[PDB]
Amino acid sequence: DEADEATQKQAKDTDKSKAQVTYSDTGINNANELSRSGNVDNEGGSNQKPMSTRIAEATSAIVSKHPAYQCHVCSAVLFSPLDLD
Amino acid sequence: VLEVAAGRKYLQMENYSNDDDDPPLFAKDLSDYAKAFYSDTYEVLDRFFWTHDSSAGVLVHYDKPTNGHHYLLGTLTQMVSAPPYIINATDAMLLESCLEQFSANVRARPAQPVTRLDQCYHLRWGAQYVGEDSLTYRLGVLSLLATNGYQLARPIPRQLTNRWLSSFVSQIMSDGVNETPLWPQERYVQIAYDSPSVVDGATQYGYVRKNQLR
Amino acid sequence: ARAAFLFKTVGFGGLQNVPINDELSSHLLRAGNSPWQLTQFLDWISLGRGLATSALVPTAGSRYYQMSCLLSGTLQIPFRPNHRWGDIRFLRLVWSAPTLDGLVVAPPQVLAQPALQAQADRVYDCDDYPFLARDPRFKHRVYQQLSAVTLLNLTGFGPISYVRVDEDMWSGDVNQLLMNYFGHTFAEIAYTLCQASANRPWEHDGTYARMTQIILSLFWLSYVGVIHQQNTYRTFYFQCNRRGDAAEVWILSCSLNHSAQIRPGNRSLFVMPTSPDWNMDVNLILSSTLTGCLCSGSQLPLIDNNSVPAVSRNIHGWTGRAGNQLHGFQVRRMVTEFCDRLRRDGVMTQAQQNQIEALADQTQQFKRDKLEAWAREDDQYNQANPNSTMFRTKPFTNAQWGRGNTGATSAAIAALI
Amino acid sequence: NKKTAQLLHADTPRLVTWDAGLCTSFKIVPIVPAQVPQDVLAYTFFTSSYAIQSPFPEAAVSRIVVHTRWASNVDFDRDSSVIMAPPTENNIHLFKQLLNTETLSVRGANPLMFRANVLHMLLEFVLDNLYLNRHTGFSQDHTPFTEGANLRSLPGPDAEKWYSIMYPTRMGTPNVSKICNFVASCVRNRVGRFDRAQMMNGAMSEWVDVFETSDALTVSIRGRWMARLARMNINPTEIEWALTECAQGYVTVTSPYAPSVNRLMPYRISNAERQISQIIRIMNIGNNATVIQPVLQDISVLLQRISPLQIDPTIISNTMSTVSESTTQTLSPASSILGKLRPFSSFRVALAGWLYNGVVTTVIDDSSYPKDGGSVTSLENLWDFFILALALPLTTDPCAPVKAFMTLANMMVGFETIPMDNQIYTQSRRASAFSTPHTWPRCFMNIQLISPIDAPILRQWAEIIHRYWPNPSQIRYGAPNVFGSANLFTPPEVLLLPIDHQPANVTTPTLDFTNELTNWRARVCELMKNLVDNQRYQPGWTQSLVSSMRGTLDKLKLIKSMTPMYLQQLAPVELAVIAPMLPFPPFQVPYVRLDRDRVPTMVGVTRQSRDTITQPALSLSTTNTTVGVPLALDARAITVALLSGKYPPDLVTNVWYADAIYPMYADTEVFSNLQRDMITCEAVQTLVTLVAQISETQYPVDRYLDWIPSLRASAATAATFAEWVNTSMKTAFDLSDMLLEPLLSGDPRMTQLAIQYQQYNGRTFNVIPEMPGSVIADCVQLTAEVFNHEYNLFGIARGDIIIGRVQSTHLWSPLAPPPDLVFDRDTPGVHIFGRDCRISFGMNGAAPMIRDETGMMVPFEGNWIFPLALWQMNTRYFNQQFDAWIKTGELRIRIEMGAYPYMLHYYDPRQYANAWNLTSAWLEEITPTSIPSVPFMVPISSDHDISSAPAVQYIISTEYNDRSLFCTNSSSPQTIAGPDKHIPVERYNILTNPDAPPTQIQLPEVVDLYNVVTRYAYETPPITAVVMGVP
Ligand SMILES: [Zn+2]
Repeated sequence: DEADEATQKQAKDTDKSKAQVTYSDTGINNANELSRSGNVDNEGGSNQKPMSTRIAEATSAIVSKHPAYQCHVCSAVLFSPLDLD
Repeated sequence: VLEVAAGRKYLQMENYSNDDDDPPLFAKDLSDYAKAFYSDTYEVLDRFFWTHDSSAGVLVHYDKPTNGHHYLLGTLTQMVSAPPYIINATDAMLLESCLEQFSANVRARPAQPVTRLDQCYHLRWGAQYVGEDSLTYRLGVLSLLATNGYQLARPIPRQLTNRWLSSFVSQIMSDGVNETPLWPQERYVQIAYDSPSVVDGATQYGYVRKNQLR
Repeated sequence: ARAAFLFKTVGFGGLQNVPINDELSSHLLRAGNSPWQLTQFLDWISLGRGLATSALVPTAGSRYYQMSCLLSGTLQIPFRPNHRWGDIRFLRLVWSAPTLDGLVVAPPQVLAQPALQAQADRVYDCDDYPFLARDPRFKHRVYQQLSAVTLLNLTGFGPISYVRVDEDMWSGDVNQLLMNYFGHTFAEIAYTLCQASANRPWEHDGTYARMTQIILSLFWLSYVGVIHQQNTYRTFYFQCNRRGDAAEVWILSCSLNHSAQIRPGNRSLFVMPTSPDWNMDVNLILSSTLTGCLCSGSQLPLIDNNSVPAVSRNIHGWTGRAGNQLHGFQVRRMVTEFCDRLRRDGVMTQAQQNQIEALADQTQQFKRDKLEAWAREDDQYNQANPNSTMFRTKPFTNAQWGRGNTGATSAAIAALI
Repeated sequence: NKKTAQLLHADTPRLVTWDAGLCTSFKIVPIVPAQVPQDVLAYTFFTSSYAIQSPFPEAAVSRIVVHTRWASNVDFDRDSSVIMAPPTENNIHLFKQLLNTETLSVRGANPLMFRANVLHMLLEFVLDNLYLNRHTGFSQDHTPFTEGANLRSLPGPDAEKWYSIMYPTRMGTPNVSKICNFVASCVRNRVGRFDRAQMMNGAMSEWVDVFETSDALTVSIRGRWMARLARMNINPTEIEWALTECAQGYVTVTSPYAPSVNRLMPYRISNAERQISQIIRIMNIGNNATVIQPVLQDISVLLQRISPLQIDPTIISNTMSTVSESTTQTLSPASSILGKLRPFSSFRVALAGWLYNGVVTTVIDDSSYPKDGGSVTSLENLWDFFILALALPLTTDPCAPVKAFMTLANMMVGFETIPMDNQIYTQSRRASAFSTPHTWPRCFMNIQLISPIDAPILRQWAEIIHRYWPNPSQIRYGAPNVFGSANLFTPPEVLLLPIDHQPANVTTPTLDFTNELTNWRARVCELMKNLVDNQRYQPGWTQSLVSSMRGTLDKLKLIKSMTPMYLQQLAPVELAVIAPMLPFPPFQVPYVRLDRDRVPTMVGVTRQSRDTITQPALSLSTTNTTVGVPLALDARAITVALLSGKYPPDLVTNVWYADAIYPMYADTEVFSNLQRDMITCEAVQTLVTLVAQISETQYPVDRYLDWIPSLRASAATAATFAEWVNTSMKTAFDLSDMLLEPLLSGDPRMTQLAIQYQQYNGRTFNVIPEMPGSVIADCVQLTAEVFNHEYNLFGIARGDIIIGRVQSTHLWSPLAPPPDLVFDRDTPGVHIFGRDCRISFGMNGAAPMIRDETGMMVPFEGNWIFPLALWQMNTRYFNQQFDAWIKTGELRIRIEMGAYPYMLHYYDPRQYANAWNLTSAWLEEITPTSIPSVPFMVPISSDHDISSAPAVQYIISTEYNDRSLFCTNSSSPQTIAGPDKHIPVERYNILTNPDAPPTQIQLPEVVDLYNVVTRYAYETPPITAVVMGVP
């Protein structure tokens, strides 16, 4: 998807409906290519349920309750004596 | 592997008439009677036939392969020249060669060289289509005998004729049993311990001399 | 390029008959009816992802053995000089057809007559049996197994494996294929190679034939610690997160950090575990099994008669007069050889080693108590049922448990590079 | 047509399935609530009073129960669950679901059907658990209950509950409660994630091993299931190669080269498996033409779409418009031939037929031969001959040659005569009748019998047939490293052809007459031309008609048709390139030319055996059902094809095919089919293995349920059983078509698969396939082996029962009675009762007496032994005569049952309780067809001194059967009165014994309820997704 996005913007940058240079549908078979997505966490798990939500549910089972001008240096020209200093 | 078409060996003339006294042509006078498969090593030819029909029978000349190592696959054409039989290229080729050796075995002189020591074609692959009662089988026996040095008690004319072949085949197919100790094996060529032949000493592959076979 | 197809049946552990009875056979043929159990074995064993056990088959190494016995028995029927296949039984079993496609219960008239009196340590040549000699493919598929058998029956020890190193093997196609296995376990890989082998038997210097050989080396070179994430073989190396554990799991992986320089040339040797605890190590077994598939089409170097028992010497295609020697080793000890080595390269701490060794100890302790105990159970049975004597697992002796050559072969392997 | 469809596209089984829930099939349930609040332990003692979530039930009594996937959360429901209810409710309905169609009572079930039922039950127990354990995700523990372990998260809301049933070692241990005690004694470190395979930074873990609740059994099942699939896995490159090899180069696809993320793509199966299904395949079609025809038509089209050859009849008409002739003539060779040709379907079909001559033999339709036979005096008939001569050789009919011969012989009658064989197959018999070898006339094989003087033409025609009939050949196809090989009688990769194939060396064709079939046309014409110029035939035609006839024949000979060329150079390839994609792979039998000795005369398949024959190879010859049918084609059409073939102007084979084939290789239907075959075979073996448990087969096999009774099974009960096994399989794999139906014919007790064909000379060829394994089968037999121990957990009790009065205050479990109360056949002074048993009434005060088994007559008192059946066959009479003595008298009977379903009734120990009413009903409701669950009255265990009171019992068991019991007063500190049972440590070995390896199980003697589970996360992409083609 990111590839398509790119090649598609490539088009808009060159004011054409079809991009001449493309980052997708190249002769190359990049079938194994991976992109970072918000689908996985840092422990190789699925973010199907947010880390915070897991942590919550996980602790919720362990709970208990109570019982019942001019510049000769660089040659730049100025206009104010103050602009000079 | 290189598939090379086997060309005609005999070219029939006009006078030919399948006469008793006409010479047998062992089907080698027709279109395609066999297909040859050349390579520079048997291990490969063998593996080649893993994926290739061999029902017709595959012959091999382990002695001096007429042009390099190769296997011969018989076609489905046939020889009718010798009645009342109908021989298949494979059977035919076997037959012609077999007789050729049986002949050489007699004119064998120690100082006189011959083209090949063993002229018999040996059946290497496709024996599962041939029964213990088929000509194709008995020919294997005869071929073996001939290789090992047996001689026909019968006189073999210098020039063959259909009537003769017809007769011979007729004997081969009559009742009786194999009185010798030789039986056909695809595996390799068996050479009796006390056999005169010396092929095993002139080739590096194909023959095996059994010490306990006398 | 192999030309001689011989195999060796198993020998009796001092018994009067092949160490297997009806109760045991019925158990093997439970779901499959063929004696060529490779497939059916690979299922039970379960990707060696946990200790596999049963009532009649307590360990993988047990089923491997039993499988061997069944073949050693039944096969003696069609291999009799006359080559008859369905005229006699072997414990109520008879062959389904000349093409040895399966075993079934004997017809009444055959159960009525006596069984075949199998013998021990026999060596046969496939090409002696017509049906095997006439259909090469059939032969090659089956030999793959008879070999794995032979590789277990040559000595009273564990399954032999063949380790080779040779940069010339690495070709284009090989490189292309190998990369796919990145991430799979040794088992997971072996499993497929086996199947692919059975369908289309490998050639002499074939693509599969080579890669499989390469995998084996990669495994072993890593099992010993010569290669690792910081010193790879062309970036490849097998990883194990829990070395020592009862059920090890090795993963083929990558690393660009370094690639050890390899000496040109071709080098190879044979290895084999000598300690009884192999009956519980799926990798050590599959490793043999694979070198087994290798044998169908390739002729390995001969094995020096002096390394094997009398009975199995001068076996035309296997043991010879001046061959290579077998390098044995104790499983436990190797573990240390493994650690020591890594620690010397500076990738493992002393603390880590201790932590491993410790476990590795606990593991052996377990595996032994069990094996010995089951062993006893067996004798206990054999005394009570003298007509159906057997062995759920290949017999071993107190001596087998020692080190002996473990270190010697540990370096032998390390020398392949 | 139901079959027809299944050949072209069979429902593909649903192999890959995932489970994100717990891998367990047993659940602990509360039977009798906890004793809280109470008069002794203040409520402030029990954990439950603080809302603490416990790993196990907090109750006076808890038992284990079977309930497949009660915790599972899957993607696909295999709708084959096994759900039991707490032992305090009736479960009878699970053991009467099969052969109890004759069982009247609803509360009852027929015992002789028990084994059958139990068996099928186990089968579903397996089927319903065939999933892959999916990996979800974790979260580090933010509390100190565990040392920062990673706890796995289940999906779905209302999840916080699981985290406590999941990990018991996580609970706190403040109490001295039976529960805390257990927990407290477990190793701390074995919880949460255990190990993982992280390969890509920022991707999922390939798999993870983890500790958590589960059951060793179902874990093992799933373990081997994954094991079996793992073997079928293939990778992109293997597929690249495979496909590439099949296409013969015309199509090129690609696989990537780089680190993947592990993909599970099960497709590789053993050749064996392919052959076995190819036989089943053949089976259900043999003899029924209308099933195979549509298959050919399909391939017919496929060809038309890919072949560059086009038939254009105008070719014949053009060359014919230049034939020289006179207008004053009566006949027109030119015209007549056109009107006879009436210038396709039949052509393309005939080719397809070459691939299945195993079951289908194409033949020229009778309608294509002259009605009366024809006469060489009829120009019309001469063209008729022509048409036939040109077509015959394209049919698979092994008798074509003889027909091509006779076809002319029939017209020559009276003109030229030959020596036929006998008086029936005479020289005038319709040529189309010589359909079998036994008919080939002597003179046809021994040409010499045909007089070169009295029958010159006829002879020459024969010499031609002999020397010029096409020579069969072959071509290699397919790629078995991935697809295995369906070939049966031929070698793998071999595809036979009834024609000589000489590959073309160029890509830019040009008319070529150096073809096998081109000569054939030539010869045929030359013959005709000779028949005309025959000194004794030519005088009957006007000198002009001859010239015309000749001219025409020449134009036919020299016609510029491409067909013959195409047939020799391209056709063979096209076929080879298609073969691998067909749903129903080729099935051939050698094409022999004129070697009649080798003509196929029969092909048959077996799927059963005979009497006492157990070896396939022996019963094959006499238990096969012949297969095959003829399909007729139109000679007319076929010829027109051979006469007007034409290639596109600027054709370039190497390009053309590259376009034409590409799309065909974007149809992965092939791969799908493999998976089907895979199942078809699992189904078969699963049948034999189960069937062999209720009946006697020819296969070696385990046996563990022999103690559960079962009726004497007839070939009928056998089939009925099979039918269920069948259904369940389809249901679990979501199949709607056939499977096992082909084999179900009549009796399945001797199923076996094999096929054979036979030559004319009588030589036969057998093919017995090697049965590959079966995971399904092995798994059933596994759970069966476990059932043999954990039987109580499945609601089944083992042994017998003893109906007798036993009153006391004691508190033992009737399911674990005290020894001295039970007696058996070998106990002293016990009376056994057999068949001849009868009863002689009492008189004048005397006592009545029943007859012994040895012929002794005893009074109604003492200890008797009755085999259940005996009572069933006399319920009324017995209940009437004995009940009274059992209740208040001194009679005690032991009914022999073997196995039986049981139901529990708990009671308060401090109050009187008499179980008669319960057992009275049982006895009274026994029938020669049914029995209701045996009822037991057991006491409620207590955790504090309690008074005592009498209790009258009548039924107890013969051996322990209280294994179903998990724990008593689980939340109290100790059980003081009644059966006391602490949490079964044996079941939590990995946790209770520190010296045990994490990966150790205890099957088949004990099912651990907490093990190490391996959860995968492999991807299952569609082939088209990783293997890409290059258009
Ligand atoms: Zn400035």
